[PDB]
Amino acid sequence: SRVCQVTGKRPVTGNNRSHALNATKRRFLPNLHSHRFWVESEKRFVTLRVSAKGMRVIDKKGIDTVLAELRARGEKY
Amino acid sequence: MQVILLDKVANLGSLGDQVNVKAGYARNFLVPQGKAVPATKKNIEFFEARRAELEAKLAEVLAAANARAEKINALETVTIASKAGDEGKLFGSIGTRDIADAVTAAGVEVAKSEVRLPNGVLRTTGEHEVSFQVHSEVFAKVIVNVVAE
Amino acid sequence: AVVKCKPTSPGRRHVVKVVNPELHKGKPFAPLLEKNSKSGGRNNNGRITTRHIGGGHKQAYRIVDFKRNKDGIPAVVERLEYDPNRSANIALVLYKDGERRYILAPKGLKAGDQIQSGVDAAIKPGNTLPMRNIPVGSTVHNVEMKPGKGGQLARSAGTYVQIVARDGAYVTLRLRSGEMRKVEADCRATLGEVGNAEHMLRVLGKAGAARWRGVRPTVRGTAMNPVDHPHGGGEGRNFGKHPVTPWGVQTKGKKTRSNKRTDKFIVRRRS
Amino acid sequence: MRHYEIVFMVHPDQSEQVPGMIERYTAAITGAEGKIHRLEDWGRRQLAYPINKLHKAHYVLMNVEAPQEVIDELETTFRFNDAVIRSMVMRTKHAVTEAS
RNA sequence: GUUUAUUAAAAACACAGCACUGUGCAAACACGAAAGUGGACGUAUACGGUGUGACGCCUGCCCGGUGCCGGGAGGUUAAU
Ligand SMILES: [Mg+2]
Ligand SMILES: [Mg+2]
Ligand SMILES: [Mg+2]
Ligand SMILES: [Mg+2]
Ligand SMILES: [Mg+2]
Ligand SMILES: [Mg+2]
Ligand SMILES: [Mg+2]
Ligand SMILES: [Mg+2]
Ligand SMILES: [Mg+2]
Ligand SMILES: [Mg+2]
Ligand SMILES: [Mg+2]
Ligand SMILES: [Mg+2]
Ligand SMILES: [Mg+2]
Ligand SMILES: [Mg+2]
Ligand SMILES: [Mg+2]
Ligand SMILES: [Mg+2]
Ligand SMILES: [Mg+2]
Ligand SMILES: [Mg+2]
Ligand SMILES: [Mg+2]
Ligand SMILES: [Mg+2]
Ligand SMILES: [Mg+2]
Ligand SMILES: [Mg+2]
Ligand SMILES: [Mg+2]
Ligand SMILES: [Mg+2]
Ligand SMILES: [Mg+2]
Ligand SMILES: [Mg+2]
Ligand SMILES: [Mg+2]
Ligand SMILES: [Mg+2]
Ligand SMILES: [Mg+2]
Ligand SMILES: [Mg+2]
Ligand SMILES: [Mg+2]
Ligand SMILES: [Mg+2]
Ligand SMILES: [Mg+2]
Ligand SMILES: [Mg+2]
Ligand SMILES: [Mg+2]
Ligand SMILES: [Mg+2]
Ligand SMILES: [Mg+2]
Ligand SMILES: [Mg+2]
Ligand SMILES: [Mg+2]
Ligand SMILES: [Mg+2]
Ligand SMILES: [Mg+2]
Ligand SMILES: [Mg+2]
Ligand SMILES: [Mg+2]
Ligand SMILES: [Mg+2]
Ligand SMILES: [Mg+2]
Repeated sequence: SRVCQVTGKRPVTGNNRSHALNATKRRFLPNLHSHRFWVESEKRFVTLRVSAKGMRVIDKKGIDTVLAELRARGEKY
Repeated sequence: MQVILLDKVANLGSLGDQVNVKAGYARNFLVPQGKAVPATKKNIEFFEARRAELEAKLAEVLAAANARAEKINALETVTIASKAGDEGKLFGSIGTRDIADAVTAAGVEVAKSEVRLPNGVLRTTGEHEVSFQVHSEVFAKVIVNVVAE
Repeated sequence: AVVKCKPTSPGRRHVVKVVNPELHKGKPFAPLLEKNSKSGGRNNNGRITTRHIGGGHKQAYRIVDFKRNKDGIPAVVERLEYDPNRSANIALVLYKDGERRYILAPKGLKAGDQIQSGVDAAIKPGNTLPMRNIPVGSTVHNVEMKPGKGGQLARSAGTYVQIVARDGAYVTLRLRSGEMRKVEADCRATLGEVGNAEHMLRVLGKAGAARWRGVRPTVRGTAMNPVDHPHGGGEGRNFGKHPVTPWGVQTKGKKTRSNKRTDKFIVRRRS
Repeated sequence: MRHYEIVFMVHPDQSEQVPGMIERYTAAITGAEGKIHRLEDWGRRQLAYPINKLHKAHYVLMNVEAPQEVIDELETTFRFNDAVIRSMVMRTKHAVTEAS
């Protein structure tokens, strides 16, 4: 499913308002990508499906710090 | 990004400088190869005392060891006596594997990824100058010779 | 030969048979045969994706060798056979070592002729080679687009690619469409022209000739009602709208090429 | 059986291979009965006009007796070979000597 | 040959053949939020769409309008 591994950004719903305010149901998908992250701890690459904003969190924190939080919830990578 | 640099970067960097770089260059190139590290408070402290004084020079003498690795084979020539066609036009193109194996079997113990080829895959029979990437600055000059059997 | 059928019954009248007197009269080599169950134009979801296909004669798949992996091993052509699954005919090649494989039969080929394949080999019809080894301005077929793959381009009866030019790693090919496509030089190409060139001159003759070939009737949009097709309705043969598919997209002059990643390989589009 | 007169021209950089190329084309014909009547390597001679965008081709005149099987087999080896820039093959009217 | 099971069997539909057109293969196209399937274990003498409708003799003039195709300077032009 279109879910970021890191943040948990799922696809939310909403309206697609026209100039005459015709509310047609749509949905906002998150900016997901299957990226490979080098983990310096175990000397390897780890493939994670993450949102573009997730990558910024992985750059803010440590990939190890994020993989610590990922394992706490009970997920795979 | 800040990014503290461990290795000597080609253009912008020069060992332990906190020069601004684009995140892609950090996470795709500088980090995974082990060339630089992100600089966020505690890393700067690891680089300040421990790495810069000791491990920078240990990383430097490894470049001298890499320069020594070129000096393992003093001959700097390899005579490939592979099978050939009717006067020139070789049977198969000499890839990096054959050169790497031929050099490793009796010369420098270098991996295949460092072995570059300036003049393509070498199909013409004759003398060919080949250069390896033992170090970023210092390049080798091995005189490969493809002979028709 | 291309033999016209005599008009003893209407439906026979117009029939033109491509009577090849060589094609083996008997059962094929079983080890390379396998089942090929018909889909009838439906998919995973069980829905007609591609229309106008369904029925026809039951037909087994012959495992044809497009890759030509046997390097430096001569091979005698044992007998030419009729492939029901393909336009071109096939040749039961018997390799010197022991193996037998089916290949597409080139034009100049008979039972007893020898074929070699691999890197060196000879420049002769049927012999597979890398395009780097093949001369410039030479007729080829069973051409790969990617090195080590099977064989994509020019497999249909009478079809052939011509090698126009080459600059090192790339080779410029002129395909039967007219398209000048650039491919990799390491790719292989079986020399010469694909046989059964008379295939094109057959004319079926009757409706049922299409039906036992696994084709169904194509109903014209204009005949249908407006609910079914964009062409529709009108009390007595009306039209008055621009030609379109069943799903609204304009046929009859409309560029549907939109790959964009392969566009670099195309030197010049067909004309 | 039939007398011939092959005159082929070779690319400048592959003029080193011509001593070799002569040894192969001699070996093909001399093995099959008919002898080579004259050997005359003209050498790197200037061209009147540029063939294949270059000057100075390496000419080689054979002049040889052979059967039709071998001479046509030799004719095919010129076309499937990038070294040889053009060639022609004349008819009989007996063997010859000298002239350039 | 098919068709309105249950008021229409026909001149309607189909049809072999004909043409224009799209499609270079991870094909166009179709089903499908997607994965993935058919197309096709096919590869332009193939495949999809549109029209016409065996065979014989043919198929004329118009590109102003509506579409499509190509050009790519100039004008106008969204987010930023
Ligand atoms: Mg959310
Ligand atoms: Mg939610
Ligand atoms: Mg909107
Ligand atoms: Mg509402
Ligand atoms: Mg993956
Ligand atoms: Mg940026
Ligand atoms: Mg039988
Ligand atoms: Mg299937
Ligand atoms: Mg199923
Ligand atoms: Mg169809
Ligand atoms: Mg035709
Ligand atoms: Mg036809
Ligand atoms: Mg039709
Ligand atoms: Mg109706
Ligand atoms: Mg509707
Ligand atoms: Mg429908
Ligand atoms: Mg409609
Ligand atoms: Mg009506
Ligand atoms: Mg009317
Ligand atoms: Mg009208
Ligand atoms: Mg419209
Ligand atoms: Mg429409
Ligand atoms: Mg046109
Ligand atoms: Mg019925
Ligand atoms: Mg009925
Ligand atoms: Mg009724
Ligand atoms: Mg009723
Ligand atoms: Mg009735
Ligand atoms: Mg006709
Ligand atoms: Mg047609
Ligand atoms: Mg869709
Ligand atoms: Mg299939
Ligand atoms: Mg009609
Ligand atoms: Mg009529
Ligand atoms: Mg009519
Ligand atoms: Mg006529
Ligand atoms: Mg008209
Ligand atoms: Mg007029
Ligand atoms: Mg106009
Ligand atoms: Mg336009
Ligand atoms: Mg221009
Ligand atoms: Mg402009
Ligand atoms: Mg402008
Ligand atoms: Mg403007
Ligand atoms: Mg403006």
